[PDB]
Amino acid sequence: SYSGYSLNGGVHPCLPFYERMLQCAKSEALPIKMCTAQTEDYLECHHRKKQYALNYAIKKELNNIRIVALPRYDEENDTFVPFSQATADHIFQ
Amino acid sequence: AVRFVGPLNIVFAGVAFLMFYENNYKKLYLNPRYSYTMPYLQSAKITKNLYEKL
Amino acid sequence: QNNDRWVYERRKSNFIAQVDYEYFKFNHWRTAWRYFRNIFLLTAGVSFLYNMELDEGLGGLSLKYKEFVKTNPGQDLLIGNIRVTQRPNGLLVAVDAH
Amino acid sequence: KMNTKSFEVLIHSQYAFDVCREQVYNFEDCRQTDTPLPKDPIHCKAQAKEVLSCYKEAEKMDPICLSSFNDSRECMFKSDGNLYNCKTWINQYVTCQKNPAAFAEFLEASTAEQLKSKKFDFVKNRGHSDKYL
Amino acid sequence: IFNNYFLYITEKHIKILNNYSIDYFFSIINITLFIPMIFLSNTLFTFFFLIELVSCAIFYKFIVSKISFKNSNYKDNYFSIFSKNYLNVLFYQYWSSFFSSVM
Amino acid sequence: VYQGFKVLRRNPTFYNPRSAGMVALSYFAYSYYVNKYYKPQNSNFEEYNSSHPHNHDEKVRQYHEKTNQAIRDAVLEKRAEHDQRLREEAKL
Amino acid sequence: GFWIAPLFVNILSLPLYLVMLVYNIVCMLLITLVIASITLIERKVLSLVQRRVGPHYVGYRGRLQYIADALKLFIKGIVVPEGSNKFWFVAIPSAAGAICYTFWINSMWGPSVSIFDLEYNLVYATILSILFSFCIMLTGYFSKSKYAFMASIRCAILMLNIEIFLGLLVINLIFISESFCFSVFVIYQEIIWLIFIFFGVSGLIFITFLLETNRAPFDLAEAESELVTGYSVEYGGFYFALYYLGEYFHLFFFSMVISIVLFGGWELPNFLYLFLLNDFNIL
Amino acid sequence: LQMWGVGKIIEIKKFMKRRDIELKGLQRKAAPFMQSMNDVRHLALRERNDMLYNELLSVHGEEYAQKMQKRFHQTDIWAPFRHRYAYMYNSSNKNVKDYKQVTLSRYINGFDKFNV
Amino acid sequence: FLITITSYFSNIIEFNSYIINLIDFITPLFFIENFVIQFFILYLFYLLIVNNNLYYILLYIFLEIVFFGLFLCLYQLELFTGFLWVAEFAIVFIAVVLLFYLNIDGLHLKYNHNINNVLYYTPSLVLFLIFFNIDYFSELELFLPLELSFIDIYDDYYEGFNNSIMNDFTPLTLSYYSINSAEFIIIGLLLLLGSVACVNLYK
Amino acid sequence: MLTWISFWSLIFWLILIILVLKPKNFISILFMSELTWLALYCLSLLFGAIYCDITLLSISFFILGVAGLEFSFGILIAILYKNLNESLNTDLNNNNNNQNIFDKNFKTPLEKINWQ
Amino acid sequence: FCLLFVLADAWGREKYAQPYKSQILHGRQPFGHTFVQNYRNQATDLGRWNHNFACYEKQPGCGRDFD
Amino acid sequence: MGDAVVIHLIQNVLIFGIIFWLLTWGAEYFYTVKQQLTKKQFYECGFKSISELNIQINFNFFMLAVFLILYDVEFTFLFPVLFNFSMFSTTELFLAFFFIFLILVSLLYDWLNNVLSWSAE
Ligand SMILES: CCCCCCCCCCCCCCCCCC(=O)OC[C@H](COP(=O)([O-])OCC[N+](C)(C)C)OC(=O)CCCCCCCCCCCCCCCCC
Ligand SMILES: CCCCCCCCCCCCCCCCCC(=O)OC[C@H](COP(=O)([O-])OCC[N+](C)(C)C)OC(=O)CCCCCCCCCCCCCCCCC
Ligand SMILES: CCCCCCCCCCCCCCCCCC(=O)OC[C@H](COP(=O)([O-])OCC[N+](C)(C)C)OC(=O)CCCCCCCCCCCCCCCCC
Ligand SMILES: CCCCCCCCCCCCCCCCCC(=O)OC[C@H](COP(=O)([O-])OCC[N+](C)(C)C)OC(=O)CCCCCCCCCCCCCCCCC
Ligand SMILES: CCCCCCCCCCCCCCCCCC(=O)OC[C@H](COP(=O)([O-])OCC[N+](C)(C)C)OC(=O)CCCCCCCCCCCCCCCCC
Ligand SMILES: CCCCCCCCCCCCCCCCCC(=O)OC[C@H](COP(=O)([O-])OCC[N+](C)(C)C)OC(=O)CCCCCCCCCCCCCCCCC
Ligand SMILES: CCCCCCCCCCCCCCCCCC(=O)OC[C@H](COP(=O)([O-])OCC[N+](C)(C)C)OC(=O)CCCCCCCCCCCCCCCCC
Ligand SMILES: CCCCCCCCCCCCCCCCCC(=O)OC[C@H](COP(=O)(O)OCCN)OC(=O)CCCCCCCCCCCCCCCCC
Ligand SMILES: CCCCCCCCCCCCCCCCCC(=O)OC[C@H](COP(=O)(O)OCCN)OC(=O)CCCCCCCCCCCCCCCCC
Ligand SMILES: CCCCCCCCCCCCCCCC(=O)OC[C@H](COP(=O)(O)O)OC(=O)CCCCCCCCCCCCCCC
Repeated sequence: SYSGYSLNGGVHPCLPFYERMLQCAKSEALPIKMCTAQTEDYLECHHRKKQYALNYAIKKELNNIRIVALPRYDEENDTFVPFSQATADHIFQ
Repeated sequence: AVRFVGPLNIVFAGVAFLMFYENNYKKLYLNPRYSYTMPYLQSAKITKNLYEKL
Repeated sequence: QNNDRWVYERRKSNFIAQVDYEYFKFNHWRTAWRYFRNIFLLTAGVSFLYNMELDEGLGGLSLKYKEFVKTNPGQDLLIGNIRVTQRPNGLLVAVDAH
Repeated sequence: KMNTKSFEVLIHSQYAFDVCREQVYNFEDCRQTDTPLPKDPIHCKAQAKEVLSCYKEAEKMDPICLSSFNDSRECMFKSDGNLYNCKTWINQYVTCQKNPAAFAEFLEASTAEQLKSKKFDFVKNRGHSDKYL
Repeated sequence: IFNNYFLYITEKHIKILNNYSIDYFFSIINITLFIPMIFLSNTLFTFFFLIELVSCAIFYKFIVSKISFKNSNYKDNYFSIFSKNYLNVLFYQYWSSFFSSVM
Repeated sequence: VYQGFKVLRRNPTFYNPRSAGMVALSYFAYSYYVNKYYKPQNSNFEEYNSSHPHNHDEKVRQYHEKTNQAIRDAVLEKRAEHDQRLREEAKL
Repeated sequence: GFWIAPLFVNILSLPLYLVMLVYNIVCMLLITLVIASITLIERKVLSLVQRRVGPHYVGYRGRLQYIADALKLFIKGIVVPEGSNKFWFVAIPSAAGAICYTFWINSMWGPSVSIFDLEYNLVYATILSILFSFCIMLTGYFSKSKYAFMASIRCAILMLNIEIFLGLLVINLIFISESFCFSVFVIYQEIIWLIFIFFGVSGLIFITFLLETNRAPFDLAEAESELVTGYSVEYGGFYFALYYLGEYFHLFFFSMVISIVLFGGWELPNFLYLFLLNDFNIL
Repeated sequence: LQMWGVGKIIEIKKFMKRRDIELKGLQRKAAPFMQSMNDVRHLALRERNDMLYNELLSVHGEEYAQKMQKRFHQTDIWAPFRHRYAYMYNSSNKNVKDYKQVTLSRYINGFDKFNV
Repeated sequence: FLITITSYFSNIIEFNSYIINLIDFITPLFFIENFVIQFFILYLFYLLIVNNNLYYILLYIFLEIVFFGLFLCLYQLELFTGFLWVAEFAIVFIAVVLLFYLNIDGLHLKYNHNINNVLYYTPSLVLFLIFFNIDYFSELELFLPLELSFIDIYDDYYEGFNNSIMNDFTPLTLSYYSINSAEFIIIGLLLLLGSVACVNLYK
Repeated sequence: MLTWISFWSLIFWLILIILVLKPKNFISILFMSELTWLALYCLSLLFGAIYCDITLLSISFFILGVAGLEFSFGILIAILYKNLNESLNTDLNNNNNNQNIFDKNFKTPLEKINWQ
Repeated sequence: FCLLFVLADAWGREKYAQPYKSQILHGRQPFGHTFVQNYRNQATDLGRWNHNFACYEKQPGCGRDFD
Repeated sequence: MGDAVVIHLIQNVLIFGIIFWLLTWGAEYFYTVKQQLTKKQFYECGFKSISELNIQINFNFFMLAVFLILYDVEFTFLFPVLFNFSMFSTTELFLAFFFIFLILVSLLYDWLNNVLSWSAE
């Protein structure tokens, strides 16, 4: 069964989606066709297929030559500065 | 020149040396180095701040 | 005795002793080393060399643009039929010059 | 974000919780949810930034507080982050921070034993029924 | 209901002749008590555990099968007769249970 | 290892080095085959969400997605209209 | 230097591993000396019980008796029986020695004074004891002496009993501490030693201690009257020295375990002034 | 003796719990600021990843990139992606280090950074 | 420079777009520890295949248990590693005693595995390996840079100070005594009935 | 080289193949069955960690108990082999010729087939 | 005998205040337990959940803050 | 449970045993071993052993191991409730007592049938 607990006794991360899916299934007269959104959200939170597809696409893009240098992160101001600009915290300096 | 080891062995030694040197170089000069990972190369000073390069 | 019948009728041939001149050469281990180095080269060495060359090129382009901005900021760097341009968010991208 | 270490952040927060109370309340209200699962930080980013700015403002201390802050830091170093064991020193730091003018008389009314170097060794002095929690 | 009817017939047969021990019918009692609970299973997990318990009970029943009878054959008093039926039953039941359980 | 030599005399490296090498080579080849060819084929992520998918499975998946979206939109619109009509009739 | 530094990244760390090895060697040598002193103490205590002087002339007043016996065990020559398996005959004592010299890792000498940050100390102790019993059984089997094999079977029976006995003791103990770490017991034992709760089963605790230590009345594996010597009837020299060292290591460390889990560990007996003590101090 | 000792142990446990109440209060006082810092860092990393994903995927099309990034129909629930969920140490990590650091830091000085 | 060399006839972007597929195909992605663990598991399987001595079979089963525990430790399930080891070392001990009782000398059946290996097992295994993969989309480590993953750094301090647990048995108790208590009781009854069956089999 | 999910999914059936492949000696089959149960134990723990499923994590002790009970039954059957006069090597319990065995040879318990 | 004694004592502990009644009859379990146990439980009907304090509205002293 | 320090300590323990190996080898210099007929034969209290490698024992106490296999798991099932007994409720208390009672009844049945003692075979 779906206990709904985490691995430290907390709450399973899928519990909101599972509750929504069960509520929709109970309420709808045609749960299979009318709860597609909730069921897909639950299945996504469970399997993470879409994130794996995104990671696969990102790996292919990284293999392709399009990115040279990402902007540095100024943590003091919580901003992003272009890699071209020189900063004290910069690795190369 | 004359070599007791074969050309393939020479190629293996060269590529292995390149792998070793490139790995160490990227770990030593292209790293934030906020964590003490290479002893005797990063400083062992006492840091008074969250981020201090070692 | 029928349980041990096989051993009774087994025909065992006396050993012939010969001097082994290539025992210490470890030819089987030499063959293992040859196979290992061939596979290692063909896959890992080629992949590492190509990836290292790509990384060196990307780092060189980054440093070249970093130096180029000082001389003239805002101009895209053209090198090797490639255009290196900085997006407004600050992300350098290399695209086809043409 | 702060360039400050964890235990020092805890010590500073023990006082800052009373100066930026409205910001803390705003952040808590923003992050409130109907389930124990955490809320997305993207919604509470603004309140978090406000809280952090107020914390930056509060982290400043008078020089007279330096001795109390240092002894609290030593206590929190010798004990691996146990706030309860070091609350007395943290409480002294909070008192010095709040109305530092009276901390002069606080220190003046000090005994010979109190006017001594404070060394902490919890292995040698475990305490009384310390659960470490 | 079916278990009750079969138990009734078995009682009549036992009154006719007794070649079955009390442990045999204690195992039957356990099987009858625990086997109908399977249809109340709401999850495959509980179904697996219930069927495992029932399988243990059936293995108990097979273990308590009578082996040696007091027949009218007086020719094997001083000779060894080998019968492998008991081991075959136990072996096959045990390994079938193992395969089914793991799968 | 106390008495390391006496302990490692018989089996320094392997008992059947040839078979150990065959095991290693088979494991390497099978991992290569799976990861590079077989699992990617089953995952079918090469043309995922492509605007012009050339794969029948991807086309079917996109058809399912668009059809479900259309069904949800139509039913939501119809339910909104039905609720509005009921509310209007209530105050009469 | 810029282009030479990468070559030494992995070369400058080997001295650190050497230092770690040196520290481990020092700890193992010190614990070996402790066990040797324990053997001398055992001889002297038995001498007191039997009203005799005991070791008195190996070193002035018998101060170096353990050193002498260790050196003699090193010196003694060893021969493997022809019928016995040469590989296993030496492999088993080597594994036993490795396990016995690994025993000391699962020891605490303070609130967190342990070489490693281990939590499942009781699990480690059980596993190490099972491994040592494995080694004893294999020793008895591969030394084809019938007496040694019977000693191995006796060791198996002792292990069977120890499983349930020590498991039940640990089950009762964890019910209070709620952890397998030795430290968590002392915090509860500060006021009263945990042995007071178990005072009724004090006899069973004594039985458990003796059974785990393989001391009388539980010296069945090494019974020298029922069997010639026991599992070591065909082992001499340092091969037998290793088994003796392992037995004494187990004795010492299980004595430590009992002291920590039931007798306050490193807490003084404050229960002797319980009536006069105050539970709070409010100014 | 058994009954009295069990009672005494329960007394000790309840005293520990009494002090745990105050420890929890102090931890609550310190919680909001550390949570804010952690959230800001988490959002900074998310922004970097979003920029990288947009740059990499926008070549095929803005709609394609949006479809790839979108994961949930209903966004009222936050479900971070994880390859696995931590179990040991109350879903925490004891050794936030490399294996080499974990081995060496127990014997060699300089690896620990003295968080005070 | 590769860019300079390519610029004479094409662009580095095009050259990479053409060669990167082959580079990825020939790129080996793995960690040394994972490779070692998996190889030793498979090698122990091979040793089990080729060894008929019961004592060595038991030794290799024990080593397989050790390597399973090592994998669990690497995956950070240390508590389950310890429980597995304590539960199974006793089983191995009892197995050694059983081997002493039956087949003490260690002499085994004279069996030739080559005949069946070439007749049925090698081709059947080849077909099964060719057509068997249940892993749908799981990705290896090193598939993407570790710097892209960020969730593991997230910490929930509110839940942390609201959490009072101190042991790693909380899921186990919530399962055996709260949720799966039905199966817990079924296991208890099963063990009792199994003890009865064992006694009857002894009789 | 292989993801843990695929590795464990494959090695479970590989262990079953080994169990079937090895010569049928009851003790060896019992050891292989124990190994199969432990493979299921590891696989269940892996999936429980992946999916944050306390039920999958808790399946560990259920598997341990079932394996223990089956091992007890196997020990009893192996001991019962003696009283039933059956070789542990089951292949020797029948007269069918087997090329896999070097020295399988059975004769009728007689001394002379022809008397006259 | 000990079980009967403790059960009788537990049923007699109803005289004491709510926090000191027998835990056999009254449940006191962590927030992870209580939330899942009483999420949609109309029998208890505790109400909404306080996220940052990990308790329901109707539980005594759910949100206890300083000052 | 530890970390890689445990494996490194295993390696260190092996290196330590190499020290005893060196001492044992060095000790070889202070004695000579002559070859004699019975010097490398099995010891049987001063007489030749009739049988070697056929040393089968009688495992007539196998029921104890059989029951140990079950009771180890039964005891292992009790650990989580003992660890988290501060969280006990009516259901958990009832289940723990139920399980302990089952263990006691199984032990009582074993005692009644007298399978906890040595038998003729
Ligand atoms: C024992 C201590 C170490 C154990 C752990 C070691 C690390 C983990 C295991 C790694 C695999 C090691 C296997 C070596 C076995 C060698 C056996 C042998 O000598 O066989 C010779 C045999 C026999 O030698 P031969 O044929 O010359 O002599 C025999 C002659 N006849 C046939 C006539 C009898 O050669 C072969 O035919 C088969 C060779 C197979 C070699 C396989 C090498 C490994 C393949 C995988 C490489 C993957 C590389 C990935 C790189 C990634 C980037 C870093
Ligand atoms: C911690 C304890 C330390 C002390 C331990 C004791 C040390 C001293 C004894 C050690 C050896 C044991 C005694 C051997 C006596 C017999 C000598 C003999 O016949 O030869 C021995 C062995 C012979 O092996 P073999 O081929 O005969 O093995 C088969 C054995 N039988 C016949 C039983 C089946 O010599 C060698 O194998 C040497 C060549 C191969 C060495 C191993 C290569 C692969 C693993 C290492 C890889 C290293 C890195 C390079 C690879 C690529 C890396 C990226
Ligand atoms: C923190 C942990 C602390 C504990 C660590 C303890 C580790 C101690 C290690 C000591 C050194 C041991 C030698 C290691 C070096 C390699 C040895 C080697 O050459 O291997 C070849 C041999 C195996 O190959 P082989 O050469 O004997 O024969 C091959 C098989 N045939 C011939 C049939 C083809 O390895 C061993 O067997 C070594 C065993 C050493 C003793 C280990 C005892 C452990 C406890 C019992 C386990 C269960 C046994 C059950 C079955 C009954 C017994 C068989
Ligand atoms: C792990 C090691 C063991 C730990 C055990 C836990 C501690 C228990 C301490 C003792 C508590 C009392 C238990 C019951 C004793 C009953 C004695 C008895 O039978 O008396 C009548 C006996 C004999 O009377 P009897 O009637 O029983 O038998 C005699 C029979 N007739 C009458 C026919 C002659 O009289 C005595 O002599 C009793 C002397 C008792 C002295 C006990 C001293 C024990 C000292 C060692 C204890 C361990 C100390 C550890 C310290 C650790 C510090 C860190
Ligand atoms: C018959 C002969 C009998 C011989 C009996 C000897 C018994 C065994 C004694 C072992 C313990 C000896 C301890 C000596 C002091 C060691 C100090 C040390 O290592 O520094 C740690 C210190 C720890 O300092 P650290 O932790 O601050 O190091 C990190 C430093 N930063 C951060 C800058 C990187 O390590 C170092 O100094 C670094 C270099 C280490 C180089 C390797 C040292 C090996 C020492 C081997 C000693 C062997 C003695 C043999 C004697 C033989 C006599 C015949
Ligand atoms: C020269 C030839 C070399 C040939 C190859 C060498 C083969 C060596 C085989 C044995 C060692 C294997 C090491 C790799 C696996 C490491 C697993 C791991 O990650 O654990 C650390 C992990 C550490 O994980 P962690 O929880 O600290 O998390 C680490 C966090 N990050 C990822 C950020 C670094 O261990 C644990 O978590 C729990 C502690 C486990 C302690 C186990 C103790 C017993 C070990 C007995 C080994 C006996 C081996 C010899 C005898 C048997 C035959 C092999
Ligand atoms: C960190 C602290 C470290 C402390 C370490 C302390 C340990 C010290 C160990 C000392 C060992 C001494 C061994 C002496 C061996 C020679 C004597 C002998 O055995 O005689 C029998 C045989 C000779 O027998 P024989 O035929 O001459 O007979 C002698 C008897 N009489 C006198 C009557 C004739 O040994 C030999 O074969 C001698 C020649 C070969 C050996 C030569 C010396 C080699 C030294 C190797 C040192 C290796 C060091 C490794 C270091 C790293 C370890 C990891
Ligand atoms: C200039 C800039 C740098 C350019 C790149 C340089 C890269 C490094 C060098 C790569 C080449 C290394 C040499 C490879 C030799 C291969 C020889 C061979 O395959 O012959 C079979 C070989 C011989 O058998 P043996 O047992 O040794 O007996 C001797 C019999 N004459 O048998 C063996 O020993 C075993 C052979 C194993 C073969 C494994 C094949 C793996 C193929 C993987 C896919 C590769 C596809 C091509 C990728 C190209 C990408 C650019
Ligand atoms: C502590 C808490 C509680 C837990 C306690 C845990 C107790 C664990 C008990 C372990 C017992 C170990 C001793 C017994 C087994 C010894 C190994 C063995 O028997 O091997 C059998 C099998 C291979 O056998 P075979 O193919 O015949 O060749 C033998 C080569 N060793 O073996 C195999 O399948 C694989 C064997 C691999 C051997 C690897 C040797 C590596 C040597 C490294 C030397 C140092 C350098 C290390 C470098 C590391 C770099 C990362
Ligand atoms: C766990 C280790 C520590 C021991 C903890 C448990 C202690 C249990 C005994 C507590 C005191 C009981 C006092 C009874 C007084 C009384 O009625 O006394 C009535 C009579 C008095 O007889 P006398 O005239 O000889 O004094 O005694 C009895 O009836 C004896 C009752 C049995 C006592 C045996 C010891 C306890 C064994 C465990 C309990 C099960 C007993 C079953 C008996 C059939």
